[PDB]
Amino acid sequence: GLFGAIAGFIEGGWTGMIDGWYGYHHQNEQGSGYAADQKSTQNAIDGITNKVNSVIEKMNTQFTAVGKEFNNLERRIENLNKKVDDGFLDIWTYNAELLVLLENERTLDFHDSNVRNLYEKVKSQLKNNAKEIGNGCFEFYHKCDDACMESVRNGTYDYP
Amino acid sequence: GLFGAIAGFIEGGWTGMIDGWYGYHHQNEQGSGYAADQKSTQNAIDGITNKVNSVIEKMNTQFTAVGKEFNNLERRIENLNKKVDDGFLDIWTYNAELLVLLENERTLDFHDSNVRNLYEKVKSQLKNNAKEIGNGCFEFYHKCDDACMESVRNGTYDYP
Amino acid sequence: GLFGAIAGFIEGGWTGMIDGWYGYHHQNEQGSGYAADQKSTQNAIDGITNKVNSVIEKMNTQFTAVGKEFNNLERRIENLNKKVDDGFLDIWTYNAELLVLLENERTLDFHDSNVRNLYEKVKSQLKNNAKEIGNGCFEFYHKCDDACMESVRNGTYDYP
Amino acid sequence: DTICIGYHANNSTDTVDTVLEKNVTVTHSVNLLEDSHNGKLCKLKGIAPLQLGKCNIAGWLLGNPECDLLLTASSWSYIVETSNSENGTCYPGDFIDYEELREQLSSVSSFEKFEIFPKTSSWPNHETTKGVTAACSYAGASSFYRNLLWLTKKGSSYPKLSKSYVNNKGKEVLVLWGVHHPPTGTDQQSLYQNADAYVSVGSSKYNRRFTPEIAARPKVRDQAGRMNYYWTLLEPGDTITFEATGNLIAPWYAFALNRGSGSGIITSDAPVHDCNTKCQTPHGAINSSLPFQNIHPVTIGECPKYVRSTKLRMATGLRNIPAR
Amino acid sequence: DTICIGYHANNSTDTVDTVLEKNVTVTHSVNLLEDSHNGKLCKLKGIAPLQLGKCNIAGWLLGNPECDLLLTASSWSYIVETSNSENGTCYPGDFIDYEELREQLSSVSSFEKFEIFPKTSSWPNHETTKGVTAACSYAGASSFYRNLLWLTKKGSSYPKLSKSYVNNKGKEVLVLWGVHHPPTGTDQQSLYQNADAYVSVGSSKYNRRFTPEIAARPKVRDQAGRMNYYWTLLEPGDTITFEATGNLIAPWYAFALNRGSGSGIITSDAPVHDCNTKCQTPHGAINSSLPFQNIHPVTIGECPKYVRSTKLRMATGLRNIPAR
Amino acid sequence: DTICIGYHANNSTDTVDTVLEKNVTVTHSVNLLEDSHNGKLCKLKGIAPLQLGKCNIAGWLLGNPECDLLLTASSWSYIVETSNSENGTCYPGDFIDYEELREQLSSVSSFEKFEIFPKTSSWPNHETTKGVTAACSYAGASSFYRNLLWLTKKGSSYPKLSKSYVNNKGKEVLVLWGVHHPPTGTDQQSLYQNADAYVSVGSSKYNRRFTPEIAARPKVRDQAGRMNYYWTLLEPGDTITFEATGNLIAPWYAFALNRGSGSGIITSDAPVHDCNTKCQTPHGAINSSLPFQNIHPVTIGECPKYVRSTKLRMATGLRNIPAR
Ligand SMILES: CC(=O)N[C@@H]1[C@@H](O)[C@H](O)[C@@H](CO)O[C@@H]1O
Ligand SMILES: CC(=O)N[C@@H]1[C@@H](O)[C@H](O)[C@@H](CO)O[C@@H]1O
Ligand SMILES: CC(=O)N[C@@H]1[C@@H](O)[C@H](O)[C@@H](CO)O[C@@H]1O
Ligand SMILES: CC(=O)N[C@@H]1[C@@H](O)[C@H](O)[C@@H](CO)O[C@@H]1O
Ligand SMILES: CC(=O)N[C@@H]1[C@@H](O)[C@H](O)[C@@H](CO)O[C@@H]1O
Ligand SMILES: CC(=O)N[C@@H]1[C@@H](O)[C@H](O)[C@@H](CO)O[C@@H]1O
Ligand SMILES: CC(=O)N[C@@H]1[C@@H](O)[C@H](O)[C@@H](CO)O[C@@H]1O
Ligand SMILES: CC(=O)N[C@@H]1[C@@H](O)[C@H](O)[C@@H](CO)O[C@@H]1O
Ligand SMILES: CC(=O)N[C@@H]1[C@@H](O)[C@H](O)[C@@H](CO)O[C@@H]1O
Ligand SMILES: CC(=O)N[C@@H]1[C@@H](O)[C@H](O)[C@@H](CO)O[C@H]1O
Ligand SMILES: CC(=O)N[C@@H]1[C@@H](O)[C@H](O)[C@@H](CO)O[C@H]1O
Repeated sequence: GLFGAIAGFIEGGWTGMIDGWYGYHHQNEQGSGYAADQKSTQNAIDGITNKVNSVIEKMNTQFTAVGKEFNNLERRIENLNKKVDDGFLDIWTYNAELLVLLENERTLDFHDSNVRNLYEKVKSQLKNNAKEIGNGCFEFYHKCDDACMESVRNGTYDYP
Repeated sequence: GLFGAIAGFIEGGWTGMIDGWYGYHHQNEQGSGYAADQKSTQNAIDGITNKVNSVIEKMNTQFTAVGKEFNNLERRIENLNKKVDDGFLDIWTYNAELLVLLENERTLDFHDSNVRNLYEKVKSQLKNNAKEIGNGCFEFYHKCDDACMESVRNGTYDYP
Repeated sequence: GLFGAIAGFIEGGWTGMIDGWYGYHHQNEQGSGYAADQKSTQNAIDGITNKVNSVIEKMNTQFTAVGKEFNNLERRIENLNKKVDDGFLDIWTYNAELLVLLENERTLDFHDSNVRNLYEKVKSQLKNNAKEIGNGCFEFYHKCDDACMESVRNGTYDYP
Repeated sequence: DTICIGYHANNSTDTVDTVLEKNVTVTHSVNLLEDSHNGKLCKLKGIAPLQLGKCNIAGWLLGNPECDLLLTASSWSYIVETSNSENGTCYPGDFIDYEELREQLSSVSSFEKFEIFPKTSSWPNHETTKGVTAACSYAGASSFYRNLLWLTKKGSSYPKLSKSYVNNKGKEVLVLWGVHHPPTGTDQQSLYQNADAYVSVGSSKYNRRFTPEIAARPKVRDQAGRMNYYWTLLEPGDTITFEATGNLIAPWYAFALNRGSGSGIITSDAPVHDCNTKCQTPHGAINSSLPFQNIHPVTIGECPKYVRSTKLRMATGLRNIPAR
Repeated sequence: DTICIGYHANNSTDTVDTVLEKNVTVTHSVNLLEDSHNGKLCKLKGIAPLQLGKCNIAGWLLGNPECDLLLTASSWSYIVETSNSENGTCYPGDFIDYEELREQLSSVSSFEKFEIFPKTSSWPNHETTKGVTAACSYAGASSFYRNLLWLTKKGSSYPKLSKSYVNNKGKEVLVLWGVHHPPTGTDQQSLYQNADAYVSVGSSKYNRRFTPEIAARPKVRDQAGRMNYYWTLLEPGDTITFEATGNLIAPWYAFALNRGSGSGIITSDAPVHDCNTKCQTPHGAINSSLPFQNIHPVTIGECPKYVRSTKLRMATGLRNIPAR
Repeated sequence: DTICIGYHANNSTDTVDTVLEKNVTVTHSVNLLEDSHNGKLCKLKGIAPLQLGKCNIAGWLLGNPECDLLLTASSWSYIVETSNSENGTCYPGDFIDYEELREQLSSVSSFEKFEIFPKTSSWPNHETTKGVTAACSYAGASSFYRNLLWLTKKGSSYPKLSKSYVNNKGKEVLVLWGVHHPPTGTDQQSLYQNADAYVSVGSSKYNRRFTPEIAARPKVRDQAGRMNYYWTLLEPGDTITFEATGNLIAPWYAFALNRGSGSGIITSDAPVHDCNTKCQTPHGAINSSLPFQNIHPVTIGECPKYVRSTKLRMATGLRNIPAR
């Protein structure tokens, strides 16, 4: 991962969480659970959606295109027409395949960055009130409840 | 922001600072103010400038290009010529529009990265002598003067 | 550096280390030395190799392509053929030059990211048992031997 | 008490490629490549295509005997030839600028067939009937094209004919005609009398004169003789004027053309059905909103961009790590 | 005491687009798309263009009556036709390989007009004057082309003429001529006498022979007769040789051509002015250093790349967040 | 005790470019641009090319005297003309559809030359010998093409000849022939007798008739006369049939063609050697596995993509910072 988060310091994904792409776990007395962050997940969605629409836009749809015929004394011209058709075909194929290849790389890194950014958005909130363990989990010092967990997965919290 | 800085952990910009793109604030007894970092700002400028020149280079200027005429028995040839002209036109338009779209994304992220890098260049200097608050501001412990602020926005400082 | 590591907070490279691209130094009683990290270096290699092969794949090799001849009354057709040949040539040249330019930028940043990620993979292991100095070096508190250094450049270590 | 930051994941098995790594499984993705089709030749905007079946453009327009089915047609969305469209020029010869005629037809959406020179009316002094051959037989007997008339001497009396037509249709008129080239000087006699006759067509932009080139040529469909076919588009107002003294296969029926765009000629052996589509190809009709397709470069309507790719999948979700 | 790290920002309202988001306001940016122009046909490198106004390439070169203004021209930067450039071939007929002639002219920057075959000198035994028609009238009376001479029988005496010319100019010589086709055999008599005459032009690379094709054709500008125009480029040293016995509209004036590059023919109704530019288009002249333009695909000089884009703005500064 | 994290570095001096910065030194990189070559015209898949040297396609096929070396050739990998390939049509005239013939030859890998119409056998009643000119001299004396036969009247007795040939080779047969055009009516007499003769070639798809066009034309190689050359590909089974009464330069030798792909004609003055390659260009042979080359756009075999670039270096290693 270009950003070290996904398949990185956060080893794997939660087949459990199904509200979005990025979220929180939480293990308070009252019980456990999973909760996706709308803020994050919605932005990623809007972006990706915009990307896919932009890629389809640049590719104008093709209109009528039928062949042409040539007599046995129009060989040069016949081949010129052949050269043109094949040439354009090579280029479009190249453009289409490459754009996808390049943009795929960019998309995966986008997510990696998004995940890493959320982590450090939480980490800067807690600070002392908890300690960094592993797999991007924090361990509370002042043991907080469900009413508190909601101030974390919200940005409110407050307690330097 | 791919790097979480701009429009990220540093919520907004300073309509005040007008010496460059990236700089420092500073609030010492002697008074406040704004000061852009030449080091940073000049590099970003050199890069961006180089980018814009490179994009314009790949687009060779167009020389004379006039139409051609065909009689009422040269329809196939007339359309072949038409197919060629339109084909090249589609491709260039696609290339131009896409390069700009893709490079714009890259430019905005460049700045975001530049900002984030400056922050951590300062943060590693101070360390204990100040504490991280919010919006990328540090609060001094050993309260320093204007003569000291200039060792910060310089890289000198020194005081583990 | 987009990731602030190479030619960044780690000022320069080790002309010494010759086992890979990324590695460790280490200065234990028993003596000094250099050691590249296979894990890192091998992945970067596999990626870069895959990239270069992918770029060469999209460029199908050119087969037979000879000129054509036209009599002094086939000028329009002669120029149409001329326009086609030059047109395709401009595009391929543009595509080739641009792909390399853009991918080069991406490669250098890849390495920068790789280096930065290794640093923070080590930093999260040590923690208290050592302190961050400069140029990405850590100074041990519990002074460890060669048998221990191998638990660092391995990920084992263990000692919160 | 703890809290963890993580990312979605699932059972998805879809894979995409990247410049750095191949076959990476992701949580979500979209396909951009259309590769499925109808398998049938459909209608475009309500109108159905025009099958020529055993006939080709030449047969159809000229009126070859076997192409009587087509006689009633007047409008289509696109013309269709097949692997056995060999019924055209039944009497050996040449069709001058045939390819250019086809190119013209590609922008014609409909026409009005009309007897320009009535068989029994425009030809006194000259004998209409008895202008048939075995080369273009019908039911077993000999015959000829339904749009062209073979004028032969009326009792060793082939006077100098001169007929004309004025284009009063507000459209373009397609006029077709031919010129015969008998094998032996003897036949020239028995057909148009005059040993050295000539044919001369002319209008405002058209002007050309023909002369019989009698000779000895191999037999084609039991014929050592030949016949060249010609055509031209008569403009609105202009007048075309034939003037011959023998050998003139005369214009009997002509067409007033309606220029439409986005039409064309295609070769396909796919079945025609009562199906409507927005995109047709020789392999069948396509119904997709995807940006590309790898079905066929030949297209009619509004289709995806043809491409040689086998796979085009774009990632949307993230790297899928189940780690179950 | 504190210190903060931040980034510039301002009142800028310029917006750019990205693959992930549209309409993002930035602090600084540059436009790469030129869309403004002169509105006038200017000079390129000092030299001005050549207006044909009511005339077309055919008229100009042939010498049609109405195109006397052009008679004095010798050099230009580019040729200009308009929406009413219909004064060319005044006497009905065909201009063989006309399009190819235009293509040739596109690489000609200047020439020297010269009477190749002096009217009163090169034509004894044959009568020069009295070769005019109403089709090409002037001031009200009948007339003819200023570069071509209509030779008619000198008192029922049309001997076999044979004139020649040697290219001693060090350049290429453009030779134009015609061939007349009277409507009735009667007229052939009254014009060149000999019932069956012929015309034969020839040089080193050129060789062709013409024969009158008398017939009946509709009236065009009150004419049932026709006249075909021809041309060829005579190489340095070679010799062209006409030999006719009637029907030869003879070469009176020819041109020695100067090949220049980057010139061409364009169609525009934009006013010509005393303005100099480096890039001209049918809509007007352009003066930019931007890489692209969406004004017109037709170009003369050194211009930006034509493109269909509406907007091409490239960010340079950063995301502009005033947060005032 | 300490430990540091760092990255490789070395003495490498290779530099690459990026969009943000130029000339950056990296530790490792690869060149993608091939710019070196053989300097010689080599063999492709064992077979060697066919040099025409002082001859051109016309000379070779027609059998021009000076091109006797080529007489023995039958197979090649690609045809080669040079800067002095001017030995072709020795007797002035025209080679109808010459360019199209060359295009045809570009897909011919080998053929079988065979006397289609034996000089002493197929021509009684007509005189074979004495059909030579100074225009096509040899050793000093006058001569003619080795594949074409010049038939002249056998003692003021030029009967109407009619010869035919059937294509029984299973391949395509290339038939070449000519038509003479004497300068003065007097010569027509002395050569083929009959004042007004004619030539008529014909087959299944071919049909054309020629007539002498006697006149006065400048001297070329001391000749005011002309000679037009013709050709056509006779299909398997079909029959070609000549029928003339004078002026027919007859077919003596023909070729059965073998269609191969990926061959072609090129112009080069590079030396031919006993060298084998997979990629040949007019400048020399190339041997690379790189994706691009900037040597020459003309190619034969399997080569890199031609491009105008001067440099194409792709980084693999990282920014090289020795900091020694
Ligand atoms: C996004 C939202 O609904 N905000 C509130 C937040 O202000 C509050 O602190 C928290 C706990 O009571 O509940 C909700 O999360
Ligand atoms: C990757 C590897 O070599 N693993 C070993 C580990 O199993 C062992 O505990 C340690 C010390 O014995 O050395 C290495 O870290
Ligand atoms: C009238 C005409 O030309 N139609 C021919 C027919 O004569 C022939 O038997 C058949 C088989 O090739 O092809 C076409 O149907
Ligand atoms: C129906 C008719 O006229 N017979 C011919 C036949 O002789 C020929 O073999 C076949 C293929 O060319 O076409 C037609 O079927
Ligand atoms: C639209 C707006 O905010 N007005 C000001 C303008 O008055 C001033 O000249 C410029 C630079 O000083 O900044 C802004 O454009
Ligand atoms: C400055 C400009 O280009 N105007 C657009 C406006 O047309 C559009 O509706 C809006 C949201 O898409 O963004 C911008 O305000
Ligand atoms: C000299 C000549 O060719 N005459 C015509 C003139 O009669 C006509 O009115 C004009 C435009 O219609 O074109 C030409 O000038
Ligand atoms: C003119 C040009 O191409 N610039 C560079 C130059 O800056 C650099 O110092 C040199 C060595 O790397 O290579 C090129 O000369
Ligand atoms: C047989 C023939 O065509 N003779 C000419 C010869 O006179 C001339 O010198 C040479 C090069 O110009 O070309 C041909 O060999
Ligand atoms: C009178 C004459 O000269 N003939 C036409 C005339 O029909 C037309 O009205 C005029 C003005 O456009 O142009 C001329 O060519
Ligand atoms: C063609 C035009 O009007 N463009 C002007 C040019 O005339 C002038 O010489 C130049 C000097 O700065 O500035 C350009 O913008």
